[PDB]
Amino acid sequence: MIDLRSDTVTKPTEEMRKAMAQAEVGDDVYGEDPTINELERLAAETFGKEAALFVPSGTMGNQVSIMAHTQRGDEVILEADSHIFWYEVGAMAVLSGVMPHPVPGKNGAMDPDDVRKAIRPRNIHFPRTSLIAIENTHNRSGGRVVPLENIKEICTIAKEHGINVHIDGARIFNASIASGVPVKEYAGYADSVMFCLSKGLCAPVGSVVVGDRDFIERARKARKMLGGGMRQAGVLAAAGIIALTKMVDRLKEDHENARFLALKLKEIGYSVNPEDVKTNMVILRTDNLKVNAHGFIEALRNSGVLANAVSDTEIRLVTHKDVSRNDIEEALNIFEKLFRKFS
Amino acid sequence: MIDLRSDTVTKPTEEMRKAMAQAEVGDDVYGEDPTINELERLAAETFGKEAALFVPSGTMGNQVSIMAHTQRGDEVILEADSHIFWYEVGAMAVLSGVMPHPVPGKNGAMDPDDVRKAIRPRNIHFPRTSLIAIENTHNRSGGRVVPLENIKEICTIAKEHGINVHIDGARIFNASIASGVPVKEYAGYADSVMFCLSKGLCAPVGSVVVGDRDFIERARKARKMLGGGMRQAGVLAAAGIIALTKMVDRLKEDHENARFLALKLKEIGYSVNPEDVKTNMVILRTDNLKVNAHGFIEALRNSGVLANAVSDTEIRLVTHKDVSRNDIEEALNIFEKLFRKFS
Amino acid sequence: MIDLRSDTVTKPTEEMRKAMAQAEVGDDVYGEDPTINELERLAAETFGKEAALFVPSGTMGNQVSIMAHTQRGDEVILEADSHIFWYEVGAMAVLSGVMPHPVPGKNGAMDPDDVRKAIRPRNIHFPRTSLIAIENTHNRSGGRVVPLENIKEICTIAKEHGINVHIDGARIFNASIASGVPVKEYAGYADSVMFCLSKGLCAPVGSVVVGDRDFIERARKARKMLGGGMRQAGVLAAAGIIALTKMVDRLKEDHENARFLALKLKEIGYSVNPEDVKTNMVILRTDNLKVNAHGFIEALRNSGVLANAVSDTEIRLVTHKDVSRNDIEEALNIFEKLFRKFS
Amino acid sequence: HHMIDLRSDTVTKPTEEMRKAMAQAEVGDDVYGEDPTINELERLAAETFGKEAALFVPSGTMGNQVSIMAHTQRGDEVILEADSHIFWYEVGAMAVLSGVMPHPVPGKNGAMDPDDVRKAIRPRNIHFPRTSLIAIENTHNRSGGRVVPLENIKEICTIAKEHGINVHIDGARIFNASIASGVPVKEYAGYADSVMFCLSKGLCAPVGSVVVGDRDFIERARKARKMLGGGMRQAGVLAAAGIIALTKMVDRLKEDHENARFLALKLKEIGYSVNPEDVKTNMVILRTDNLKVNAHGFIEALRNSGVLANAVSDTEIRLVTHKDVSRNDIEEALNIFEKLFRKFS
Ligand SMILES: [Ca+2]
Ligand SMILES: [Ca+2]
Ligand SMILES: [Cl-]
Ligand SMILES: [Cl-]
Ligand SMILES: [Cl-]
Ligand SMILES: [Cl-]
Ligand SMILES: [Cl-]
Ligand SMILES: [Cl-]
Ligand SMILES: [Cl-]
Ligand SMILES: [Cl-]
Ligand SMILES: [Cl-]
Ligand SMILES: [Cl-]
Ligand code: NA
Repeated sequence: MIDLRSDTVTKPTEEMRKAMAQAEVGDDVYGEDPTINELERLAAETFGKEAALFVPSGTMGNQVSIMAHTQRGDEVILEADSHIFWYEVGAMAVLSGVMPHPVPGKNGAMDPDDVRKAIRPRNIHFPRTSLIAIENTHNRSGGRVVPLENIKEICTIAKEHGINVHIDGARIFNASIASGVPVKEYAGYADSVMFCLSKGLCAPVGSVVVGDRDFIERARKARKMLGGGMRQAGVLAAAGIIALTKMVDRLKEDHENARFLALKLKEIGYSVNPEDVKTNMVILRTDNLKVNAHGFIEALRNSGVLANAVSDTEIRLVTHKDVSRNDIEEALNIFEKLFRKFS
Repeated sequence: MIDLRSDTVTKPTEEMRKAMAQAEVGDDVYGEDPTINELERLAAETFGKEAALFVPSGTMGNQVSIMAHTQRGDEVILEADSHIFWYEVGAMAVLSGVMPHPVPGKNGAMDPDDVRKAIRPRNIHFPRTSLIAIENTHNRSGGRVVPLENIKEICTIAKEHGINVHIDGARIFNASIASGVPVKEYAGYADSVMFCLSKGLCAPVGSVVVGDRDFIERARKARKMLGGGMRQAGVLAAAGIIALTKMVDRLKEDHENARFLALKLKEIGYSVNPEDVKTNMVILRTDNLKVNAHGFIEALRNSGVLANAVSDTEIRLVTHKDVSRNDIEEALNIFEKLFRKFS
Repeated sequence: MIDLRSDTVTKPTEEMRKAMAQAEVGDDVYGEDPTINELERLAAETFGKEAALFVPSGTMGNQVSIMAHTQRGDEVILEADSHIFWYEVGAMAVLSGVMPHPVPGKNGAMDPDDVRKAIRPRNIHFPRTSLIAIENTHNRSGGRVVPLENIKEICTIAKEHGINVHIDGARIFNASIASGVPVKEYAGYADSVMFCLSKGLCAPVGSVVVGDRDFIERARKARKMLGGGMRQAGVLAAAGIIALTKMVDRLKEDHENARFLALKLKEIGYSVNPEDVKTNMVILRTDNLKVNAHGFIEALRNSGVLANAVSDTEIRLVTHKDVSRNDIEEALNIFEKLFRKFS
Repeated sequence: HHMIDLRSDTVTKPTEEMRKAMAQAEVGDDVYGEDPTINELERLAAETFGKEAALFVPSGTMGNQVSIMAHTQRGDEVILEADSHIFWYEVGAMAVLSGVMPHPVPGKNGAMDPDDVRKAIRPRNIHFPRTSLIAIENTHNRSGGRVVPLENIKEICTIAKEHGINVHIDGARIFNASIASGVPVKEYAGYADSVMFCLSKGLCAPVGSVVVGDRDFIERARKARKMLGGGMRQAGVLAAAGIIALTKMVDRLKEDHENARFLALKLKEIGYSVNPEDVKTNMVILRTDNLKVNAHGFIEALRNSGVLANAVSDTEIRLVTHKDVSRNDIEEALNIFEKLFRKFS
C-alpha cells in the first residue's frame, strides 16, 4: 500500500533499527539514560536553547509547555485552526485550567494587531494572558509556512507585555526547508518550541521541547505528572538522535514529491492547487467527482492508496520518507484510472 | 454622579429594605429558609421549569450550570463576544475543565449552521460537545435582543445531537420587554436559564438558575463546592421576590431613557446608533473624537458621568432605575459640552 | 423544636434586622459598598492584618485562601478530621488542583513533629507542600481549642520551609473567649485566617478572610471566579459589623449552656465528658444505649429535639444564641425520659 | 557498571532477546490502532488477566491516572491506602488531572481493613464528594513489597459491588505477588474493574506498563491517554520487549524473591534491624534504629563502598532485588553490610 494519509506513518530506517538494538540505556527517572541525555543535549544545541526534554508525543510536548508557562485561569492566545485547540482533546482546559483565546490567521499567520487585541487588560473579570502559541508549519491550512516576520512581530508584542511564546513546531524542519530560515532563528523568537521526531524525521516515538533551564525543569515535573516519565527510553532516543541529525535534509524530497503529485493530479483533472503546496501536503477537493471524500477514500483504498478525508469534500495527501517518487508515480497511475471512473 | 456604568449599581427600593428587615429566614443548607424556597418556587413557575436555585451572583449561576451540564474535557459552544467567555475569569476552564468553542454572531445571534459546524464529531482527538450557551440580551453588542427564531433553531440542532442548551438570561426580562416574548417561551427552548435579580430588577444580591430538578440538584451541589451555600439568605430572597414580581414592567422606563439618550447623543454629533437601541444600553464609539475610549471615560468622570470602556474605541452606557430622565438630560448637557472639547 | 444541630441556625437579632434595612450600599465589584468596606477594615484591624475580604460562605473563605496560597499540584497539610477535607465537597482538588495531606491531631492539635514529617522533600515524584491549615476551634473533636503554642510551633516550622499557614477560624472567637487568647495573637502566627459571621455571631450570611494585601487581592479575584463577587452586599455586611463588634462577648453564655448541658447529661447517666466541653459543643456517645447515633437522633426529633449524628456511635450537640437556658432545661427533661427508655 | 544497584527494580536493562526484538519490531501507527506488536501485546495482556481489553501506556503513573480519569468525575473521592504510590509518588496527578480527592485509609502491610474501606465511603450529602473508586496496591511497595491477600481484595470487591464503586488494582508488581502467593493474576483481577501492571520493573522491559479492564473502560482510558500525551506512533518497538517481559520473564521473578530473602536472613544474622518473615517478594526494609547514622547517612556510606540504595524515610532503607543483581552481587553487598555494621553499630 501507498500510504499518503500522514507523515506519522513513517517507519524507522535500518540505521535506526540498528541503533535501537545497541542503545546504551539507563533509568531516565534518575537522569541516567545516556542516550536520552545526549538527544536532549543535541536538541537544545540545534535550537540554541539552554535545555531540552524528550516526551512520548507532541501532544505531551505542547501540554507540558502550557503547564510550565501558565497558572490556573490564565489564557492562551493561539491560532483558531491550530492543533492545540482542535486535536489535543481539550487537554489545556483539563490539565492546566487555562482558556484558549482563538485568533484567526491567514494560513497560520495571526495578524499581530489581532494578537495585540486578544490580550487581556488587568481587570478582576479577566483571565491573565500568559502564553501565545504559534504553529509552524501550520497543519489545517495544508502545511503552510508562517513567515518569520509574523513570528518576529508577535514576539515583540509578547516582550512588551511579558507574555511567553510557544512554537508548536511539530513540523518546524519542514518550515525551515521551505523557507530557508534556520530553526535556531525561529526558536530565538520563542520561549519554548515543541518539535516531533516521529513524523517526517521517521523516529518511531516522540518529540522534544526546547527552552530555558527553569522552564524545562517545570516541564519535566509536568511530564512526570502526566505519565511521560519513562525508564530506559534510550532505546527510543537512539532513533531520535538519527532522526534529528540525519533525517532533516531529505525533507526537501517530501516537498518535491508533494509538488510533483499536485501538478500531475491537476493535469489529470483533479481539483487541486499546486501553488498552495509548500511542504508535504496536498489538498484534494472532490466536488467535480461522482462521490464525496468518504466514497473516494474507499475507491483509493481498494486500488492500494491510503488517504484521509478531512471533510465531506476534502482529502489530504501527505508525503514522507516511506512514499518514494516511484510510489508517487504508481499512485498517479491509479488516480488517472479512478478519474475515468469517478469524474 | 450620573452613573451609566451598569444596571448593577441599582440600589434597593424602600419596599425591598422593609421586606429584608422582616424576612422570614432559616438555614438554607438544610433547605429550611422559607423565603429562599418561595423565591425559588416562584422563579421556577415564572420560567415554566421544575426547579430553581438561588445564587449570590450571575457568574455563579452560569458556572454551576456549566458544571451540572458537563464533564471534564467537554466543549461548550458559545458566542465569541459572550460574558461567560469574556467576563467570568476563565472559570469554565478551572471549575469544569471545559473548553470554550467561540462561534461569531450578529449581535448575539450565532448562525445555526455555524453552531452545527462547531459540534465535534466523535473522535479520540476531540472533546465532546455537551453544551451550547446563548446570551439574551447580548451585553457586548449593546443589550441586543437575540431573535426567538434563532434560539428555536439552535435548540432544534441541540435536540438532534443530544446537547444541552443554557441561556445566560442575565437580562432576559429586558429582552422580553423589548421583544414581547414571554420568559416562559424563551425558557422552553433551553434546558437551563440564569437570570439576574441584582441588575435592572434592583435587588442588592444574586441571581437564579431554573431547569429540571435533577439538573438543579447537580447545580446545588456545585454551588456548595463553589461556596454559594449560604445560611439565612431569606434576607436577600425577600428583595429578590420583589425584584421578580414588581420590578419587571418598569424596565420599559429604562429602555425609553436609553433610547432618548441615544437619540440626543446622535444629534450632538456622537457616533451612536439609536436604531440599535432597544433595551437599556447605548454603544458610543470614540472614532470621531480626539481621545480614545479611556481618555473620554476620564473626561466624563471629571464632569460627573460614570461609564465603562468596553474596548479602546467603545464605551457602554447603561440605564437603570437610579438614573432618571432628569439625570439623562443633565448628562446630555455634559456630553454636549465635551463634544465641543473632543470632537 | 429545640435546635442543637449547629450554630449555623442562628437567626438575626432585631438590631441586625434594622441595620440591614438601613444599610448604606454600593457596588462591591467596584469596591464601592461602604458597609462591606467598613466590615473589611474592621475585620483586618481586629485580626491585626492589613487586608480583608467578605465572602458568602466559610467554604468560599477557605477555598479562595487555598487558591491564593497554592499552584496546581501543590499539597496542603491539614488535620485528618478537619472541615476542609470532610465538609467542603472535595473543592480543593477541583478548584485548586491540590492534594490534602491528612495528619492526625489530638483534638485539632497536630503534633508539630508529624507536621515536619509530612512536608514533601523536593523530588520530581512529590507535590510541593505550600500550605498548612489549622482549624480553631476544631469541630469534629467537640469544639476543642487548639493551644497557641501548637500554632506557634507550627508557624516556626512553616517559616523554615517557606510554607504558608491558614487558620480555619470558623469558630475562632469561641476559641478566644475560652482561652483568653485574642484572635490577633492566633492570627499573628498565620498568613491568613477565615472566620464565620453566620454561626455563633448570628449574622444571616457570610464569612471573612483576613491576610496580607497581595494575598487578599488574589483571594478577591478567586472569589470573582467562584461567583462570590456580589453587588450591594452592604445589606449583609451591616449585620456582619454587629456580629463582629457586638456578638462576641455573649459567646460565653453558649459555653455556659454547653457545660450545663454536659454536666446534667452525665448526671442522668449519658456518656458525655464535661471536662472536654470548653466551648459551644458536646459530644454524646450512644454506647450505653439500646440504639445507635442515628436511632437516637430519630427518638430525639420525635420528642422535639434536633441534633446531628457525627458517627454511628456519636451525636454532637451545639449551643448558640437561639438555644437559651430554658431550652436546655426543656431538652434535659426529654433526655431524661429517653434515658429511661434506651439505657 | 560497576556498583551494586539495590535502589529499585526499575533499573533493569533489556535482555539480548529483547534488544533484537525491538530493533526487528513490526510496527504501525498506534493512533490508527495499526501497530501489530502493540495490538498483540494488548491482546496477550488482556488474556493473561482474564479481561476483554488492554491498553499500553508509557508509564505505570500514566496507567493509574488514565484509570482514575476513566473511573471518576470531577469532585469524586478515591479511597486508597495511606502509604500507596498513587498518593505519595504520582506528583498530585489525581487532583490536577481528574479533580478528585484522595481518601487515605491506613493499611496493615498494604491491606486496608474491609470495614475501614466501608466507613471511608461517603454518604449521599451535599457537603460530601461521591466515592467512585477504591484503589488497592499489590504488591504494596512502601511496606516492603508486601502481598495483599486475595481475601482482602475479594471482600473489598464485595463492598464496592454493594455501593456501585469501581475497583482499580495498582498491580505495578502484581506478578511478584502472584509468584509469591501462587494466585494467578486473573484471580486478583477478577475482583477488580481495572488493573495496571508494569513491564519496565522486574519484568525487564525498557519502557511501559499496561492497563487491563472492560472494553468500554479501556476505550475511555485510551481517550484519557491521548489527552495526557501517551498516544504514540510506532510504539511496537517498545511492545516487542513487553511481549517478552510478559511471556518469558515472570517465572524468574522467583530468583529475585530468593535473593531478597537470602539478603534479609543474612542481614538479620549480622545484627541489622530487618524482618526476614516480612520478605516474600523482591524487597527488604532495613531500619537504622540501632545505628549511629540515619537512613541518609547510611545511604552515603553504602554509596562509598559500591552499593546503591534509597532511603524511604529518615530511619528506613528499602533494598530491591532484580535481574541485574545476581546472587554473587548479594553476597558482595552482604560482606560490605557486615563491615559497615561494625562501623555504625
Ligand atoms: Ca464531474
Ligand atoms: Ca519503507
Ligand atoms: Cl546499556
Ligand atoms: Cl497554578
Ligand atoms: Cl425568621
Ligand atoms: Cl435589539
Ligand atoms: Cl445606600
Ligand atoms: Cl521537582
Ligand atoms: Cl478544649
Ligand atoms: Cl515494520
Ligand atoms: Cl467530570
Ligand atoms: Cl508479604
Ligand atoms: Na540511627
